[PDB]
Amino acid sequence: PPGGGEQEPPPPPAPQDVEMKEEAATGGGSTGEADGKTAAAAAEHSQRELDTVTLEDIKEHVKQLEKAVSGKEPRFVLRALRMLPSTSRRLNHYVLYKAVQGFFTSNNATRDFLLPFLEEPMDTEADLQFRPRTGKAASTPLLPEVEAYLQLLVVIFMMNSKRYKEAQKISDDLMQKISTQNRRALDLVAAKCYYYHARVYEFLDKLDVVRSFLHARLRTATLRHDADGQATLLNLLLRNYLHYSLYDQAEKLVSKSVFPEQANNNEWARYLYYTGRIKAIQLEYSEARRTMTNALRKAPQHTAVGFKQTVHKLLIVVELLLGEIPDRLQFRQPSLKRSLMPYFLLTQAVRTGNLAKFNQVLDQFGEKFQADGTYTLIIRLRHNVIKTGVRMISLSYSRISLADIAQKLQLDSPEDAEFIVAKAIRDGVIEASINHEKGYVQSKEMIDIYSTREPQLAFHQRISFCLDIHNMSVKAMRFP
Amino acid sequence: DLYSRYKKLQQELEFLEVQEEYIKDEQKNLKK
Amino acid sequence: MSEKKQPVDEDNWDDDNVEDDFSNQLRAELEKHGYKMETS
Amino acid sequence: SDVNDDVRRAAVESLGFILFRTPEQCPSVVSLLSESYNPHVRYGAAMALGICCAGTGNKEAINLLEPMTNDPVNYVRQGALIASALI
Amino acid sequence: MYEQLKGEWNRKSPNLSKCGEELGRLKLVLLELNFLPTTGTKLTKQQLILARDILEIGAQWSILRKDIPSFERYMAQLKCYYFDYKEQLPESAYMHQLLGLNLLFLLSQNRVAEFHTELERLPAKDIQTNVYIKHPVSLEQYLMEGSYNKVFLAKGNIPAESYTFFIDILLDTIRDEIAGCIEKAYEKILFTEATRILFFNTPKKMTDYAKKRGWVLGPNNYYSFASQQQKPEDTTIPSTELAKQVIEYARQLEMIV
Amino acid sequence: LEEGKAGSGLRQYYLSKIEELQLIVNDKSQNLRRLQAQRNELNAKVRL
Amino acid sequence: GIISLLDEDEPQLKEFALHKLNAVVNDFWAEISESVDKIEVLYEDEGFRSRQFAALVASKVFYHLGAFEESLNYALGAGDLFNVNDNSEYVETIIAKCIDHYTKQCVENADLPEGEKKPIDQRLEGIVNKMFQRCLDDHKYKQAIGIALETRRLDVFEKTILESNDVPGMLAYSLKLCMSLMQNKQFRNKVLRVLVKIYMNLEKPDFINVCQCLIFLDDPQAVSDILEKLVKEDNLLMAYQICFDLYESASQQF
Repeated sequence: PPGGGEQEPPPPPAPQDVEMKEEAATGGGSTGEADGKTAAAAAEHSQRELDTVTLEDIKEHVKQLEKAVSGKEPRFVLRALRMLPSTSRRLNHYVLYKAVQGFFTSNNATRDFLLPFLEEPMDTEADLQFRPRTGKAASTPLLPEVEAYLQLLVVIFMMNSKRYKEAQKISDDLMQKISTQNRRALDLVAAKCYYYHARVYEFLDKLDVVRSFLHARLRTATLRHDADGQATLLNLLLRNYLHYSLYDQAEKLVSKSVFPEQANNNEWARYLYYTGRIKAIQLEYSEARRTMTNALRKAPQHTAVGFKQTVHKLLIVVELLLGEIPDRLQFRQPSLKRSLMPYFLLTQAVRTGNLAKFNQVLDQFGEKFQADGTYTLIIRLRHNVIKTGVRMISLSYSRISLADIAQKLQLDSPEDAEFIVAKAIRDGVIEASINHEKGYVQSKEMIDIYSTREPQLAFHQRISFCLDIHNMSVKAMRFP
Repeated sequence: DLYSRYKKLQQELEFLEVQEEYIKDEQKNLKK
Repeated sequence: MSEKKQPVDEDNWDDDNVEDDFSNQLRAELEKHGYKMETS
Repeated sequence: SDVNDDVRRAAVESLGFILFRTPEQCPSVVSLLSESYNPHVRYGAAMALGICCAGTGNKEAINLLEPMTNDPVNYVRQGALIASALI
Repeated sequence: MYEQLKGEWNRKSPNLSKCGEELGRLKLVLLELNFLPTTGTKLTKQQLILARDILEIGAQWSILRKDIPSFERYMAQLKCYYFDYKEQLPESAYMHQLLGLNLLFLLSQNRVAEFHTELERLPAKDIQTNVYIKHPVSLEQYLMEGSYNKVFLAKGNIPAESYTFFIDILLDTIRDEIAGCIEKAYEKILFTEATRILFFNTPKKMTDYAKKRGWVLGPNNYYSFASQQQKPEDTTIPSTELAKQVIEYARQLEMIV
Repeated sequence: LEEGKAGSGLRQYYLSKIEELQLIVNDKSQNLRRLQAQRNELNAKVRL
Repeated sequence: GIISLLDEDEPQLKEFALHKLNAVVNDFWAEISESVDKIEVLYEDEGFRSRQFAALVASKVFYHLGAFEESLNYALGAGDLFNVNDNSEYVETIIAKCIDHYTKQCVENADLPEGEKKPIDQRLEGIVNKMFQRCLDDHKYKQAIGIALETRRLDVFEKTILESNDVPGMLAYSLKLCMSLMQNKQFRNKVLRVLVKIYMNLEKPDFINVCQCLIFLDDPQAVSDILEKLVKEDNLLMAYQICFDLYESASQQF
């Protein structure tokens, strides 16, 4: 009380007011945009949703006593908002419920009274007119309730708040959907609630009911219109299958599902990581590494997000598999710098033909290699080491004997030296030929590029692609 | 009022598909 | 902006190249020059 | 497409004879043709706006014809004054 | 109802009336109740014990009778039974033998894409123990390294049975690739090259390549047919398609008009 | 239900159909206003 | 699972497969695409009597893939199991494609009255009039009158306006729809000549709209017949009115 009690009056009063005016003016701005000019493509629905991800999760984490988050439910318990005097009667109440809470105390939450703070706010003459207002005011208690992590009759209060909000979501898409279109708001609320519906299960069990409900919501979607609804519901259906053992259900999912080319640079980073993980495991490597690259160079405007740490983590693993030497010292950035020691030590022994060190690196860091999720190297790196040595010789030399390469690769068998290079040419490691007479392994023809149409094939991929950059940039720029 | 609006949304669609056509056509001849 | 993941957190001019440290075998060039000459 | 100025007038003057039943399209198509480069297409757009909307207080056609009477070319001012008198 | 649980299985199975009686046994279990909800209630888990046991013996009968489309069929019935939402029904000892039969059959089909996408449901059952799963992933490791000799020295090394129908398809899927790797621009080699590239000291196997394919043994010399064609001269096929590629540029340097 | 069970039987045929007639007009309005102002750029060049 | 069962040839096992097909088809997605290929080739030889469930789940998977014609060819081929359903998110989309397939057929067949018409299934029109009875019983007849003009069918149009719902109002809502908006003139007279049917045999002489419609048509001799009847019944009140409207509206040669 002498030390921290003086710092108790300054935190409530001004952030209680300035946050409430922002969400009410935007909530009033969402109202006028819902009432007229529903073309809200560049409107404040996005930036307010960009606020609700960032600010409300890093500013407040508890229910904010002296009536800041706990006081919004007795503030919003008495709302009708139907007729123009009835709204102005409620507009009289908006000033009065803030003035009493701003002066004095009104109604306190003691972490148990969530049932009077969720039914009577849904009740007491509420309507269907202000649907994002009812959508946000039901989703705003979802953040501090999970973030408290107290676990004393809290899961069923989460479970009731989900099933209520999911019942409110069905009543919007089916009943009176004329010019409301809250899908830009209701998608991320569906994403954030399922994260909590998974993690709270993941404290205790699995999740199967969350996905059978997710197949139904995707079934009743996908027929109307695809505007980031089908995009975000796809990855939630795909992240769980990648979380468990099965890959076949994800494989048939990624097979036939066309895309709306509209996900606002937030799902494109995520999805191109998942399908790059899928094409890695069914051994389609060249298409995998380029779309693993495409997600990484998409949005580098993140500070230790973990995702940029993870898509970078798999990208150096797969470029070892193609023998395409992922950058031997460029991947120490100030962002990660610590998730490279199990991998800079890995690519060291992969580069040389050493195995006793490579077995030492693998056995020492095997606990790390299982935890992160890339323990699919155990079968795929013994192939890489034995093909790295024959690739280095075929790149350096031009005409080597089979006895000379068999002693160079510490193999001690000049009878399967023909077998290694036969598998090298069959797998496409190097283009060469073996003369089965006395051990002639010759290289290719004299390299001529500029005289056999090869600059045309590279340039034709460039012309048609960069005019497509132009045609996409023309059909985005003009607005009223 | 569920059928009278439905034809009006077509006529606003069909006029606008014409109104996007000739302005797009005019821009060729205006370059000449 | 979380993406539902986890974070864990010359020599210093932000330089290197592909090898730069790969060779360490005897790496002094007084011996490697000298051993080569005496084997002749 | 055509290059004679007379046929370009009689093309754009024919908008009023075909769209007089719906006055909600004649300001939508004249307003971008009444700012052309030659006076003839600006002229025939002005008379089409008057003969489309006969006796309705539009305030949009009157908005469109307000710079039409303020033009240096003499006869395109003439067609603005007649179309203002018709509306 | 409890009809021929363990008949002639421990010693021999020469009869085919067992197969139709098992088929009538496969009728009655599915006529009892469906395995589709599968929530709880250990009573209906008792008939899930019996239904998975009568198909594992049906899988052992199917591999014994030289039947390829059934061995994938009864395994798909079992693998869909291992796919349970609420997985229960404690550990049967025939499970680790059964996945080794499936994974080696999948390695024998020349399915390298399906081989690795199956290997996720076993957390630590690949390295520490479980030689039934360790033997194919050691074998697949041998095919990727390039040691044909290590493949066939381990061919006479099986935990339980002889793996007879699995190694013979494995013998089939290698030699045609070896025949596919030697049928090249090569003209002639002596018998000692087929002693090294191919195998044993004059069996009926070299007759099989002589009766099916060429490789005619004459005066101690084989003769593999070989030729090559020649085509740098055709500027004409990059004449038509390049003219298409140049116009579709100039088609698209305009036309958003 | 005289209106409740029938909201997804006969009225849903119209309300789920007008949305395509609503969004395409809303989408091509972005496209129509593109072509007009591009025409207003080149027409301002030729007159001057 | 079900793929293993459909590789055998007992109809008692076919019944237990289709029972699992239509149950979890929302979960079991295009993994079943190999099995449906075995459904389609075995659809040509029906053999057993459970081809309705086979045609049902064939539409269920082709909708999830996105095939719309083959979803409708097997919606019609299904039969009684397809017709009995009316409460699903699935059943409402495929009848919406069916009316769309029907109304683009009749407008196509409206251009050729002289022979060469396309053959019309009875099962597609089995759900057209079934939905019309749903439109009658719902008591919202604006829904009923909207499809009745988009179907290019006249006696279902006559049946709605003859019904005692809102006899002047719904009829005047129908005339305001046809007088204001119309593009094709081929059925314009056909809608016009069936309007003047209902004014004749309704209850009462109201000979102002028939003379209004016959000005819109070309009936010189049919106006002169009913004007003689107005004088014959000693009715010169509205006859004096209607000749001025005939003078004011129509100008010459009529």
